[PDB]
Amino acid sequence: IDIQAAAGWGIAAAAGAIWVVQPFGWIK
Amino acid sequence: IDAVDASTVKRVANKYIYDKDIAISAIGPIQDLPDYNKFRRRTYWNRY
Amino acid sequence: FEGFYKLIMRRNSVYVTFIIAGAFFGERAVDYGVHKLWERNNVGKRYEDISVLGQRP
Repeated sequence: IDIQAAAGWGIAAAAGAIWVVQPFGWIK
Repeated sequence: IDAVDASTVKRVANKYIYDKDIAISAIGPIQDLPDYNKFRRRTYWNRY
Repeated sequence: FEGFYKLIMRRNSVYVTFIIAGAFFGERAVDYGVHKLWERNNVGKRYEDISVLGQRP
């Protein structure tokens, strides 16, 4: 519940970073 | 009884408690008792 | 199906990820749809529809 929640919020934060900043082209 | 371990309790609690409807029966000086929406919201934790 | 479904309503972190993904895709889908209807309603009036585009003299 502590590591699962940590990975879940870490995924939410990473998706949010990809959503606010949209660097579609920086995948090089 | 011995079969009910920590994983069992969490599984059963998620089936019967988590984000479930509740019934309330109160009597007396109960103006300070939280309303149905407050009890309803407290059936899940949004930090998980 | 059920796996993602069950995760969405049981963990708020998955639900917040679901909201972000739905906001991202729903926004792009509307912007794509709005621009398609803008193009259908303005046939011939675009900069790329100018016949003499490229010959100033």
